[PDB]
Parts: sequence; C-alpha cells; structure tokens
Amino acid sequence: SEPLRIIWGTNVSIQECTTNFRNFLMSFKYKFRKILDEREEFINNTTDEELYYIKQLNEMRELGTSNLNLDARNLLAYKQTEDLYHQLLNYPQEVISIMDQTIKDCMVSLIVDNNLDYDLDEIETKFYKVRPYNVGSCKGMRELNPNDIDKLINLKGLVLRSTPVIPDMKVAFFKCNVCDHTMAVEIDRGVIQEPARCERIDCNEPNSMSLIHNRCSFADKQVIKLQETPDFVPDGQTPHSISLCVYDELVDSCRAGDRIEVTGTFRSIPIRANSRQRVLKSLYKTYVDVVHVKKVDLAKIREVAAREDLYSLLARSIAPSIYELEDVKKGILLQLFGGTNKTFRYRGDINILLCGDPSTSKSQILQYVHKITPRGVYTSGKGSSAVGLTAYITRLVLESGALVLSDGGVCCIDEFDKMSDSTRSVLHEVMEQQTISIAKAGIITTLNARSSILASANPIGSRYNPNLPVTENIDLPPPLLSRFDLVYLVLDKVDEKNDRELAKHLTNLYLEDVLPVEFLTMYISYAKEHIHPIITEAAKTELVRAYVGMRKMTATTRQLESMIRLAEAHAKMKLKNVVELEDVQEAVRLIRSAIKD
Amino acid sequence: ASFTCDMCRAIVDNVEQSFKYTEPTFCPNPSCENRAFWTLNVTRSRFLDWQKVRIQENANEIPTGSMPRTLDVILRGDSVERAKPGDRCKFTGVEIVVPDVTQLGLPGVKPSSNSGVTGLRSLGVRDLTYKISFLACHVISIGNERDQEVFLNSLS
Amino acid sequence: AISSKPLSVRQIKGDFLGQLITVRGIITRVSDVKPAVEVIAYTCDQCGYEVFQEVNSRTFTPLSECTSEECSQNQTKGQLFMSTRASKFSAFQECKIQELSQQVPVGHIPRSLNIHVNGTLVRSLSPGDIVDVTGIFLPAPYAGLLTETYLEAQFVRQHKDVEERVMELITSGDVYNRLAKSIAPEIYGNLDVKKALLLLLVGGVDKRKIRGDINVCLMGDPGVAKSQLLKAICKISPRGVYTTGKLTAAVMKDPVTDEMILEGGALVLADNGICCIDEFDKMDESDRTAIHEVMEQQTISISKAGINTTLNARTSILAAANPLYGRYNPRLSPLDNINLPAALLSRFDILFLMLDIPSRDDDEKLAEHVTYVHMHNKQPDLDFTPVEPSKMREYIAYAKTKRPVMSEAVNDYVVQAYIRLRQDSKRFSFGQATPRTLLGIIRLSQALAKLRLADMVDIDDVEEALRLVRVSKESLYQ
DNA sequence: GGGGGGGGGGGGGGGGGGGGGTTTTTGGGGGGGGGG
DNA sequence: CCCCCCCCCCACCCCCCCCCCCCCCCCCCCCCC
Ligand SMILES: [Zn+2]
Ligand SMILES: [Zn+2]
Ligand SMILES: [Zn+2]
Repeated sequence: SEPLRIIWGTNVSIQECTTNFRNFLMSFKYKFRKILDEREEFINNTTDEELYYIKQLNEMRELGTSNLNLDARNLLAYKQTEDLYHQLLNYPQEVISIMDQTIKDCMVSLIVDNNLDYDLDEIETKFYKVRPYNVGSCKGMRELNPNDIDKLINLKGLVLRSTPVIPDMKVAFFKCNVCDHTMAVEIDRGVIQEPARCERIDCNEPNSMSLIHNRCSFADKQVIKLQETPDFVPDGQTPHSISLCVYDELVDSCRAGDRIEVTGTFRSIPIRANSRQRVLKSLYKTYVDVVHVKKVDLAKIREVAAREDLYSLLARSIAPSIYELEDVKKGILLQLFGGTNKTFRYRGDINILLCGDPSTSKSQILQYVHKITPRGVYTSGKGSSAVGLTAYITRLVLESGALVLSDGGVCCIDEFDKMSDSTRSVLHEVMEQQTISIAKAGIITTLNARSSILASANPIGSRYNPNLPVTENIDLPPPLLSRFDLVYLVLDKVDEKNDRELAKHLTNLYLEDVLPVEFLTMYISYAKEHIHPIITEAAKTELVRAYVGMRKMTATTRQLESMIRLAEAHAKMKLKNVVELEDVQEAVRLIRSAIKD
Repeated sequence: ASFTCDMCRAIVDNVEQSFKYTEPTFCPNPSCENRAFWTLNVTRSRFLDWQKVRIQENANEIPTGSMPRTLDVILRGDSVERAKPGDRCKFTGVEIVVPDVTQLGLPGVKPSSNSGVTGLRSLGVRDLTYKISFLACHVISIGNERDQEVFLNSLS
Repeated sequence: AISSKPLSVRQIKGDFLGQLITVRGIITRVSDVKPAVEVIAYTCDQCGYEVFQEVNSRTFTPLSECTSEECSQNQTKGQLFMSTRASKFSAFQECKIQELSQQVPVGHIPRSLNIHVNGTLVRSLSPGDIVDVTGIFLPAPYAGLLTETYLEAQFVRQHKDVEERVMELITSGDVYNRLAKSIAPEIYGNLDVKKALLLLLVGGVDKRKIRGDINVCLMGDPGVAKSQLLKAICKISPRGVYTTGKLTAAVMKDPVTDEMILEGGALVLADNGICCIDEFDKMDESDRTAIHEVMEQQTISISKAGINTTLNARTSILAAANPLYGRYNPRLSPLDNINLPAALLSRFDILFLMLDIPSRDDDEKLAEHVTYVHMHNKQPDLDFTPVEPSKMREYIAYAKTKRPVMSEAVNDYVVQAYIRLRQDSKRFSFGQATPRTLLGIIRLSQALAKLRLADMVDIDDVEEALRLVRVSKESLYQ
C-alpha cells in the first residue's frame, strides 16, 4: 500500500537503519563499551552511566559545531545497533548519510523535547556530520583488492604532500540571458543538470540559461598522497602510495611528513583516454574518500617553585643518567630558560659550547636537551643527510636550514669544530642578529632564525691538551668562540675516584628501574609562557660592579649582555618576575667560571 | 566588446565578456542570416588594464617550515603594478573561481587534455574544472623626489 | 608439449601468439593491484531496471540512453549511471619479466615481456623472483600492423618445528665455536673476527634509551677480500642488506612514472637489522651524516620538499674499509692509512684491522685451497661440519628473544676490569678505553649471555667479551 | 453549440558531412675546497 | 691567504559535433450535424 525506502542492492530498510541508529545516538551509555572490551571489571557507575552521545551532542551544540567522532566499536557494544555496524562497513555512504541526517534530527528534536530555547533557524541552516573511526583492522595499503571497492576501510601511512584546496561545485547557479531570471541546480553525481528551457512559463526560451560560475556554491576538496609506511613494506621493492580525497573542515587535517590513520570508503572511478572523448580506460583509478583522520599542572608548578634546592634539582634532572658535570648541567638548564626580548634587536637566546675529548658524554648531553626542548633540532656542523645547517636555494625554491628550522628551540650541533667555512661565516648574523640574509631569485629578506645553539666540538686529533688554550686545541676561530655565553671542557683524563664512580653509575642503569624528568618539560613550558623578568634597580649596580671587576681582572660588553641574559633566565627559574641580586650573582659566578676556561 | 557582422555591416555592442573570449550568437538585423561570423571592432570595444600577480604565504607565518601555499591575484585598472617582486602586501577584493577556459570551448584553441563537472551543453562530453583566484580591487605594501616643492607640498 | 617447455623471452617468436606457453625469467618490476572491469553495471534513473556492459578491451565507451525495453518500449529516453557496487571488477596487475643472464646471447641486451595477471593469481609475482610463468601469449593493438604483446598469466612456478629443532643444536654443543666457524665456512682463520661478527646478529639488551645494536668495522688490506665475509653475514641475518660507500634517505621522486615517493635508504631497510657497508672509506658527506644520525639516535631525518620526518633506523652497522695507496702500512695509524675520520671510528664497538701478511706457511694453504676450487669446481672438505643458514636462524631467533638481566657480581667485575684497562689507557692510538668501551663490554657480554640462552649475564661472558675487545685492540698494531 | 476534419506551422529526429587527435652531452657561470 | 681546480646546476579511422531536411504531430479554424 506504500513505498519503501531501501538501501539499494541490500533490502535494508532505511527506516529501520534510522531508528537503530537513533536508539544508540540517544540512550547509549558508556558502561556498555567496557563490557565489549577487555578489563570489564573497571566499569564504574558514577563515570559510566553517562548518556555518552547526549553529552557529546550537548557540548557540540554549545559549541555550535557540525562534527561528531564515533568509535565504531560502540555500535557493537549496543544490542539494537550491532547490525548497523555491519551495514556501516558494507554500505557506508548510505548509512553515513542516514547517520548525518539523524544527528541533525537529534539536534532539532532536543531543543523542542529537552525544550530549552535555542536558534532553531541556526540548526536548520547547519549541516551535520558523523566521523566513524576505528572501523576495523588497519589492513595494508598493499593488501587492498577489488572486493573493497565500496567498503569503509582503515589505513595507516605517511603524508607526502597535499594539493591546495580545490573548489568542488555543490550547486550550479544559472541565469537566463533574455529575462535575467535565476535558478539554483544541485550537482548530482558530479553532473550539471542543465535546464534546457527557462523555468518561467512567461519566458520559456530554449537554450537561454547560462552558468554564472562565481555565483555557484562550492564545497572544499583536497587530494593528499599517502605513502605506505616502511613498517609494512616487503624488503625488496618500493613502497606503494594511495591518493586520498578529503573534504570541508577535514581539509588540512595533516601536513607533509605526518604519519596518520584515515578511516574512509575505498572508492574507484574510471579515467579518460583523451578529454575530447567519452572513451574510458578499462581499469579504474582507486582512492579512499575519508571520513575521519588522526595522527600517529599549575598547582604542582607553584608547589615545586617554592623549593630552595630547585636550581640543583632541575639541573641534575636534565640528564641523571650522566655522571657529574654539574656546572654544565646548570648552564644548559639556564639555556633552556633563556632571557627576554625587547622592542626598539636584543633577544632572549643563550648559547653554549662543549669541547674537550671526543669520546665523552657531550653527545648524550646534546641528545637529552634535544629530547627536552619543544621545537629544537639535532644536526652536525657539515654536510646534509637531506638536512643541513644553512638556508639554501634549490629546485626553484628556498629551503630553510636546521638553524632556521630551530626557530624558538635549541639547535644542537655536533662536530662543531669540523664545520665548513661558509657555515662558520653564516653563524655570525644568527649569533648577533638572530637572522640570516637572503638576496636571490627576486626575494630579499632577513630570514629570522631565533635559535639558541648548543654546540659540541672537539680537539684536533684524538686527545685534548689542557696545557694549551682552547683556541690552540680547537679548530674553530676565536671570534666565533667568543660569541658563546658559556663554554665548557669535558675530558677523559684518568682518575679512579671519578672513573670508578662513573662506571658504577653507568652499570647500575642496567639493574635499577627526586628526579622530575617528565615534569621538567611542563615546568619549562609554563615558565616560558608566564614569566618575563625585568631587571631590579639594585641589580643595575650589581651588574656594573661585577662587570668592572672582571674588566679589571679583559672583558667586553658582550659579557655584560650575557650576564643580563643569564640573570633573566635565572629569574624565569623559580618563576620570579623580577631579576634579583642573587640572580645577577649566579649569572656572574657561572660566567666567571666559564671565561677562565 | 563590439562586433560587426561579416555578411552585413550591422554592429553588436556592449557585449559583456565571460572568462572566454565571447562573441555574439545572433545578428541584430532581422534580415540577416548570420551566427558566429564576426569581426571585433577594436576602436569601439573597451579594454581594461589587467595584471596577474602570484603571492605566497608569508615566511614568518608558515607553521613548521613546510612549503608555503600560493595564490593567483588579478589586479585591474588603476590598481595594476602597485605590487612588486619580493614585496609584502595586503590586498582586498573578491575570492573567485576561474574555469579552465580551454575546456570550456575557445576560438582557435584545442581543449586541454581532478575530475570536473559535466553535462553543461557548452561542454558536450568535456568536464569543467576551476582554479581559485583573488580579484583584487585594492593594494598596499606593508613591507628621489629631489626638489623642495615636490617634497614640501606633500607634508602636513 | 609446448606449454611444458621453459622458453627464454627472445625465443618467444611471433608464431607463438595465441598459444599457452611457459616462459623462464626474472621479474624486474611489478605494478600495484588495480581493479579492471569485467561487467559494468548501470542503474537507470527513470525506470530502475539496471543494464550491463561486458568489457573485452583496453578501453570502452560508457552507455547513456536506457536500452532496456522497460524504457525503450515506452520510448522513454532514460539515463544510465554507472554503479561500482553492482559492477563486477576483477583484480588486475601488470608485471614485466626479463630473460636471465644465462639466456642473453653474446653482446645482446636482455629482452623483456609484459605479464598480465588476473583474478586469484594476482600478487603471486614479486620483483626479483626467478620464475616459470605459464600463460597465453597474446597481442594487443596500439605503428600500423606492428603489435604490442603480453603474456596472460595462468600458472606460476617459483625457483626458490623450530622451537624444538633448535634443541638439536643446543644438545649438539660447542655452539659458539661451531656457529662462528660457520660464518663463511670456506674462509680460513680469523675466528676472532667471526666470533665478533656473530654478536652483531644476537645483539645486546636495550632498556629505558640503552641500545641493543653492536657495530664493527673491518679495516686493512683489500687483499683479504673482506667483501665476501660481509656478503655471507648479510645473508645470515633475517633483515639485513648489503651496500657500498660508492645510504642516506631522500625524496627520490620520478621513479618510473613522474611520481612522488620518499626513499628510505638502506639504513632504514636495515631497521631492526644489519646494514653491511662495503667500501666504507669511499662514502660522501651526505652518507657520513646519515651514518652519524643512525649510529647515534637510531633515526634518519628529512627536511626536504616540505616533508619533515624522522625515519626509524634501529640498525647495527657492519663496515669494511680499505687503505689509501692500496696497502696498509702497519707502523702508521689507521687514521694515516684510511680515509675515515677518527670521531666516527670512535663510535664503533669493535674495530678489527685484518692485515694481509705474506707467509711461507699460510700462502701454500691458500694456494692449495684456491687451486682445488679451480681444479674440481667446488670448495675442499672443511675438516668440520658447518651449520646451514636457515638452521642457525632458529638459534639466532631463540638467542634474540632470550634477553638476560644484569647481576651484581658482573657489575663489580666490569667496573674492576674497566679500571684495569684505563691504567693502560693512561699513556699511541685511539684504541684506549672509554665509557663507550665499557658500554661495549656490557653490550657484548650481554650478547654472549643471549647466545648461551641464559637468564643472567656471567663473568664468563664478560671475560670473553673483554678478550674480544683486547684482541681487537691489539689487531690495530698488527 | 459542439465535434470532426483539414490545413498549416513548429519541433524533433535522423542522417550526412567534417574535423581533430627523459637522459645525455656541451658549454658556461658560480661556489666551494685543497695545496703551496 | 691566494689561486686554481673541480664540482654543481642549468638549458587513417573513429567520435564528437553540427547542420540540414523531412515528416509528423498538435493546434486552430471552419463547416456540418
Ligand atoms: Zn527566461
Ligand atoms: Zn548580419
Ligand atoms: Zn530505463
């Protein structure tokens, strides 16, 4: 007696699918998911009786936002919806459209059933999307086969590049040449359903409608190239790749170099032999049409900031695996904090170098600060394993080097003695001006590098000679060496009272399981976010008398500027908003140790 | 644009232009049989100064040193040539789609050879695609007059 | 009989078109799997009754007007739209087979043939497979009357339990000595080198990082012919790869098509395996920096073409290097004799300077061995029975997973032994003891402990690891 | 006064004609590195 | 420190399409019942 709305080719009723989804999208409780998964005894009513997707839709509607994330296992946890999971996997676009429409209907019905007043016109105007994810096993890109050609799949891989956003027409806009009447036409399966005659019966001219391109409505499309991860490849051949299409607010979900998951329908389409013909090649382009993407506190901060031993505590915590080099550790901690910037340029960078014998802990020290710092890099003074120090013009494009890439982070450079001369010259304007000047291919700019450098350098030959000065042992020239705030020597000279305890400390790491090593990054982050020290007036006189003292003892104003920056860094430590006399005194003292080399 | 018919001297005028070079479909003379045989009257028709300029994402605004994204900006009329290579600029105007005019059908041009949109009668079997471009109505830079009068008479 | 015969590709004359033939060759490249259409299915908007098009050709033309009588008998010009769900696709893959080095006549180029494989037979072929493929040899029109031609594959013939079978070798005994001798069994002597080379394969213990990888460089004369030893142990390892200095990762786009890919270098293929760097002294600075990053962080980084990444490289480096001026002078330093820098050499866990010394004793033995090979076309009898590679892989896997723990007695002993070595270090050469040599002693004794399948590392293992280190240090002088 | 038939216009379909469809060597400039 | 070398990068059939012609169909007008 009535028509039926059926998912084509399946005999699934769309009313049944709709209500099966509705009765989960409302009245599901998160406790059921722990029944499906392992560790079911961790169910807890005071956290798990929540109407999980009512909670999601409420926060979502208070944010007015269109998208819902949906772990597909939650369908299998709920009795009226376990079949909907199979329909979702096997017939995804229809089921997903049904789920989208159901989310919009839930939003509409909530503001009249839960009946709090809201802009019904806003919800009416808005589109809504489900993002199903964790659909199933992350089957290999190399394992896909033509049975997948309409199923919802899951992939993992590496983003190589993405197009700019591509406008994709959703509604064509037509205008009549004779009578200027206008009509909107939805694009159906990518085809413009052109009106052959003008709509208005009082005009009805044939072939008179014309497309007004910049009055059409466009969705956003983007194409991204995903390479097979080397974890999955067989050893003797190239990795594969798959192009994936991604739309609207999922555009620019990822960038070049991102390792990601995607959940998406595997799709295929024919391609033409030549554009002037309908003739199609007998095997289709394949792509995945994605619906979800994913990559790969203050109380304690203030509590720890009250401590008296904080300087030593934090300094030892940067590398507790390494035997005692404690003034180096203190210097590198102060480098992590850094000074302050000013408008007028003078900036907050602090720069450190380690020299002495090659076969010693300095490399591990650079590695540890690299692991700690938010956005630093590790490199060495010459060559390029597809990563190099200086900015460089190549094909035409400008590439930014490791110094420039380390903007706002510590740049760790090993083999700093063996650095090439053009690089040795280039370091001057980042040391002084924190920038590098580019003047080629019609582009002129001072490309701002804004990086603190931790250098690791070596003597000539196998051993450092401490009876000779640093300039006599090291290759790199004094005017560059002068720019470093703190400069250190680490030596392998035999002493059992050091070597035995080093060996016992080292060997004990294989047996054993205060050291806030994981809280260190959070402390550094909140300090850099919140604290901007200013110099006390008494600290002016302290800086002046200390500088004239070391001047009476070959100093330069670069040492005074260094003492300022170190004192400001010392004031970020302890979360102090104004540089104290003790901050100046420790900056002075540590520099007095360093300048004696 | 403005065109004179080949088989009679009548003139079509004020012909608006699409992205393709657009010629009249019908002769205004009720005597005349013409369609699509025309000569453009260069003197009666009006051109505008036009200049495409390519811009790239600012070096200090790229998030993690990846490639900068690019865009094509069209300047017209008095606004042309205010840009310069290496200059840092602020534009304002219209974000627009620009079709592949070859695919749309074009005199003297064989069409070109992402999936486009098709079915539109002008295309027949072909499918049309679009770039985004920015039609800028205004420009400023955000990154020797050696006579007294030309300097002084600009001051407050 | 023709389907039985294994032809070479150039023996496939045009007379064989349409016939079922079997071709012998090596697969030189393989396409990713793509869906070919068998039957296209069209929904009809204006009557619902679907229609179908079978496709027999490289190309087809899509249908538009509804040919079904449900439309046509009503003269209703309804519209057909293709549907993937109702269309029959078949798995398609294109491969190229090339005739083997023995099949090529004198002075000719090795000829090659496209293979088309459909259905369940897909991805039975990998590049580098040497294979007999039966198929229908067929033409395809594009030239005029010249034809494109391919082989429609039909059948594939490839040319080429453990957790208890490992107990055969465990109970057989003398496992370290015999397994060491079984690396390149025909190669005389150098059993200290062979003993060290094994501990690459079993590795040390990693811990939260502390690292399992062990690295060794085989320096000295080229007349020792160390390349074959690298080749041998590369084949032993389940994951390793053999390379030449003549390694870095790069965005190596335009491989076959003009096309984007990221090339993980051999150091990334060697992730969780051995990278065998032959001609190690000949490498360039990009590869030197690549080796530096993997030997320190066990990663190799990219900052190219917008791609910014670190690829995983948990790899052990086996290297072989040869001197300047052809032959090593023993009185001069390795730094005097060889192109490599000292800071890089310091990062290796073992350093072996295997020189070639003329000897009235050794040379007669080597000469008799080599002349036996020339006279009988096989190597002479070995005076012992070696373990074969797949059988020792049982043992190497068993030793790999049986990671030990450190002991207090070993802790005290390694400290005391290390301080004893630092007394000799107080003096010459770069071969003096360091914290990295102590880490080497620990990692190598752990490798020995793993090789004897123990739950704890032993002072026995420490003293043998110390013997290997001391022997290697003394080799730097002779 | 409504229905049928005849005649004229307008539209659609079918047919016919036409046009289009990358590595390897050589030279030059600039940059980088090594030896006296 | 200076100069020279050497290394790198770069330049004829088939389909789509358009025009022309013929027939058929639908409307309007006039006559007949
Ligand atoms: Zn109209
Ligand atoms: Zn005319
Ligand atoms: Zn139909």
